[PDB]
Amino acid sequence: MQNQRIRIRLKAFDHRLIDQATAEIVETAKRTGAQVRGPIPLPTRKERFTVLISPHVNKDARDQYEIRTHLRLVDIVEPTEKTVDALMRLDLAAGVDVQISLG
Amino acid sequence: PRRRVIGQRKILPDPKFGSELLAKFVNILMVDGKKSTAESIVYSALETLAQRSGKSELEAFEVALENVRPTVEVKSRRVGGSTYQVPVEVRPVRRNALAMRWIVEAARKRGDKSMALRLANELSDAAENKGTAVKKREDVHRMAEANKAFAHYRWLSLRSFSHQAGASSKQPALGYLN
Amino acid sequence: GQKVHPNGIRLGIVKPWNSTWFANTKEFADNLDSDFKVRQYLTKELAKASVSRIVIERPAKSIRVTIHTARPGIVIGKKGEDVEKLRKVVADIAGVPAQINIAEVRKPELDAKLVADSITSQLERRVMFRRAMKRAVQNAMRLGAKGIKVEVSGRLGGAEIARTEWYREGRVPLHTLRADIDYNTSEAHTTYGVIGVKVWIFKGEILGGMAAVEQPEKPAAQPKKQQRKGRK
Amino acid sequence: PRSLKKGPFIDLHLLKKVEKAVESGDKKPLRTWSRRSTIFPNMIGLTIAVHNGRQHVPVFVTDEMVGHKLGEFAPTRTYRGHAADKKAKKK
Amino acid sequence: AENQYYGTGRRKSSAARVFIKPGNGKIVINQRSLEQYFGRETARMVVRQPLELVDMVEKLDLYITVKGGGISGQAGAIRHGITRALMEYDESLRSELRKAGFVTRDARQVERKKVGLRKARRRPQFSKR
Amino acid sequence: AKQSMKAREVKRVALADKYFAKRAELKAIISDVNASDEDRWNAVLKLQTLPRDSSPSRQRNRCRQTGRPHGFLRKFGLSRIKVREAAMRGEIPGLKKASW
RNA sequence: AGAACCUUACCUGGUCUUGACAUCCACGGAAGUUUUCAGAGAUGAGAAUGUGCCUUCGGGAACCGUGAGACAGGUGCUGCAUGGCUGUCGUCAGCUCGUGUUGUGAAAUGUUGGGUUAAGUCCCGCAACGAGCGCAACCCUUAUCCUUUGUUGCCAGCGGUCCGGCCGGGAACUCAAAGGAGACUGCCAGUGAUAAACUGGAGGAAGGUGGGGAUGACGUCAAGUCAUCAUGGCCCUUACGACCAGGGCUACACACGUGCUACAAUGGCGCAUACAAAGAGAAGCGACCUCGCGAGAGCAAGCGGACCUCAUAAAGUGCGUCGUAGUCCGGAUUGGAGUCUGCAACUCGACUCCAUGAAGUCGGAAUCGCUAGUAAUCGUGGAUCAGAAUGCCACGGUGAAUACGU
Repeated sequence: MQNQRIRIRLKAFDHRLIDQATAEIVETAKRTGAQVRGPIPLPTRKERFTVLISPHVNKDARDQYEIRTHLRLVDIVEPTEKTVDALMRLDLAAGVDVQISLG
Repeated sequence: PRRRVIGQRKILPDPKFGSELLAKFVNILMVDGKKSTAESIVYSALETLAQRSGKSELEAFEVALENVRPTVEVKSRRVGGSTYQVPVEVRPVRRNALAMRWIVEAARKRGDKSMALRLANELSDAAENKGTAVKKREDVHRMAEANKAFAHYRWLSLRSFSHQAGASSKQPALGYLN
Repeated sequence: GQKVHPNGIRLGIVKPWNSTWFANTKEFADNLDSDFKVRQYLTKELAKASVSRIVIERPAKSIRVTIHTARPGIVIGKKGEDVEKLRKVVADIAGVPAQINIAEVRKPELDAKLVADSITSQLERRVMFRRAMKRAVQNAMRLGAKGIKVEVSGRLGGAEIARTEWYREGRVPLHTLRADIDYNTSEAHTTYGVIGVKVWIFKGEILGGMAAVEQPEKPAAQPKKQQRKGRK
Repeated sequence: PRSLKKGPFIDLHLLKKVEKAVESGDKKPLRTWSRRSTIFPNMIGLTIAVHNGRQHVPVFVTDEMVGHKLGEFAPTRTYRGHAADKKAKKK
Repeated sequence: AENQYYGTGRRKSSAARVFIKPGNGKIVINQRSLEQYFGRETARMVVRQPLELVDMVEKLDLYITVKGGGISGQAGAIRHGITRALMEYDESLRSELRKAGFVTRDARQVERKKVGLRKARRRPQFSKR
Repeated sequence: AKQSMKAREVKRVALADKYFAKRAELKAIISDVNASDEDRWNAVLKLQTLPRDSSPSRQRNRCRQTGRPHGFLRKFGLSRIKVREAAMRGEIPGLKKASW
């Protein structure tokens, strides 16, 4: 199997927003470089919460809230520096935070 | 009550022999959800039975399931100042299961040094109609011949019946005006 | 007094959230509490305008306020000193420098908080309420929408008993997941204490004001998409 | 079992009380809030009045009680016996 | 006609991948022997159970890949993957196997642990008075 | 609700930095197994009494908005009731009612 | 939702009153940080680092100590004085708006009937006409399955090879996140007043709004919160405020509600043996490491989590072994030692582990959820999270009797 050269990771709470933001980065990479791949789905995280539904008592009725978190990876097999230059330059989003740092 | 007709599950042949009549037996042999043990108890019992008579491993199991089978049941549905009992002839799915329950109900008290032996002894016995659940049969049919007396809030039901194209006589059965 | 809150299950599809930003778990509380402080202290300044929603958004190295209004000019004030003062304090609260835009104004007469300020004014001002509930309803159905519910409480006329009253007319769905649909519960004070109106208004069962993204994954991005399938 | 883990405790509060107390050998009972504090050689022969939350209770400090805390000699909770239910209070 | 016909072997949200071909009667499980995958397990007579049922021990060569589930269960899916894969020796093959249940996926689907309840349906117990 | 537990918390965070910073690493150095016949000397561990309110064991924080104790949730900086008021109106990003 | 102090309301002990926290003034100090000593700690006194901001260059704010006011502060009282919010009935299967007509009117009618259902769903029909609410639906999710990606994913075949995608390489294959597809009593047959619909047929994973969730009428019950918070009436404001500490609900004569696990052999003992899902790890966890019976210790590559780790998932299987004797089940207690988070483990904290070893053999009165991925049962992770889960939330293992009949 392959070894990970570099990690670009996209983190969002809205599922349609991330699918669109990776597809546009992927477009920018084929237009501004030569060595791209189609976006890896990567498994989604979900945090579980429980709270009351009344101010006081009523044990039976309760409430459950969810918050979902979506992860896309792209995994461009080689970004040209000119690809990385366009990525960080055309950023403007709020539903997603794009990560270009490595670790 | 109940608006429309509602269905029943269907058991799909077990993973270690390929029988529906065995996959339903192992389902009542289950204690603490553990059918995958109840399988291990059936096949280890069945093989001990198989030394006792070699013509089939299922010999003494298959005839137990005919001989201790109740054919009749007694039902209960309170009326006012009275509880009563009202007999019904029982449907085959519960004829079969009562007998499966009773073979295993008797086995878990047999005290033998392995459960595969406990279940194998009570089957060799209930096959010949000598065992523990011949009595369980006997009682359940006695009640069904004895309780033919009773009807559901009877004194008014007996006119209500006679005009609903019922008989001039007390019907000893559930949920009818009698 | 029943039901899980009617707009709350709608928050994942065709209704926007009231705030949209992301912080990677450990800083999510620090960002949520600042997102509250900008809500609380900024609206204090625009007290004299009329406003339907407040929408706070955080890109890298920036905080963007969207505000939704009864008219476009109402927040700007004389010669932009006012809107700079708003941005001044959004920059002071937030760990970043600030942008503010006024949105496009669309159905401001049928919007959740602006229709309910119009109705709460009658009870606030201690008018007889002999005809009010009907004139509220007459004007919502005369300016638009497809159905309305109003429920008014806070001891109408000054009462020393619990005293509620209500009005529904047209179509008002409650267990619907699709389209935005506008609900507001007002809180307001008068001489005898706090009064409040619960207002559902229903504009349409299909609304395009938030809609799913233009493409699926499969047609989007690069023309030559197939892999080498090994061969480093 | 439970322990005092690994570090050194002399307690700040008994260090400063004890230093002035030792100089006379002994003086009138030392007004103590320190129920956290263990019993020590430096404290042998002092009379330590131990706040229980309601009032100070005198603990006489002596060699046989050094495996112990001040808060063990001084009580907290009340036990209703079952010869017959407790009719009366104890202070 | 294809190099190996393939079955998807669905039982209880676990998938038995099963590549069937003509050969000499052999079984391969996760690229190793039976003693390796199903070490001291009843699971070895499980996987033999669909091969006896249609009388094909000495005619299928097999390559088997399986993930998830409990071990007696992984085999129980392979018991469905072996009959899944078989469909085309004859036109009625799939009709008769579907009537016996050995193509048919376990149509029951998970129920989520529910809000306000101690399980999926388990409501609190109270005598409260 | 009450102001006194919230006041306690407000006064505590300045006493965490002031008392606690200099004692931060001090448990591993002076006490535990690294203090085998090194340090383990009484005179620098009588000085953790000043940090006694400032102690990691009272760094329980509770709600950040009000300082109000009990039933807290660190991820919002809120609690059951105060999470619910903001979820109801959509004031929290990505947070909605659950179905699957 | 994680009770030594904190938390904590309660109670007592020290100590001040603009006061924990904001603006404003008066006076010393910059705040921030480090430090000796008295004092329980609060607090106070002195010390050294720094001497910022503005400037009527006095002096002040900022923030801290002191002081006074305007004022801040109140789990302060009242839930027939309230607002905001939610619970009951009940998935009852009904309730209402607009309008006419019949009666003098309160009010009926529709909202009632026949047939049918999850349904005010649908065929028929009368003064009910027109229409909305609950339900029905869109909706998310799941299941195959259509579809694109092809990694930290996969691997019929091929290579190093323990046969692990770790890697040369390979796309038959799940598989992951996303567009979602399919199922409508629409087809065909039987039944049913044409009929909704129930059942049967057939392909498909699945025929009966496919499984699961979302999902809750007007609203009485004067149900409950002034303790999320809004808040009038309305009281203290040297306090129904505040710093600091200790003590408590975790008490003991007991009963009771709940959950757990057990009372066996379906198991447990020893040895050998197998595969999870989902999520957590940015303040944090963490392979190898050397020490340690373990817990843990102290070092640390590494990480961003489909790569590494929590985690050995357990129950279940193999073999040999056990007989009602509270044991070969069950293993609680307690002595004792090692370890941990913290000035500080005593009542009231955690963990490992050695030795001995009880109650309990399914339990009176009482007493509840369930229609099937349910119920039952087994383990896991997470939310919370100083230190502590039997609980809650979700997940996967293994997975039940029957629903005639009103």
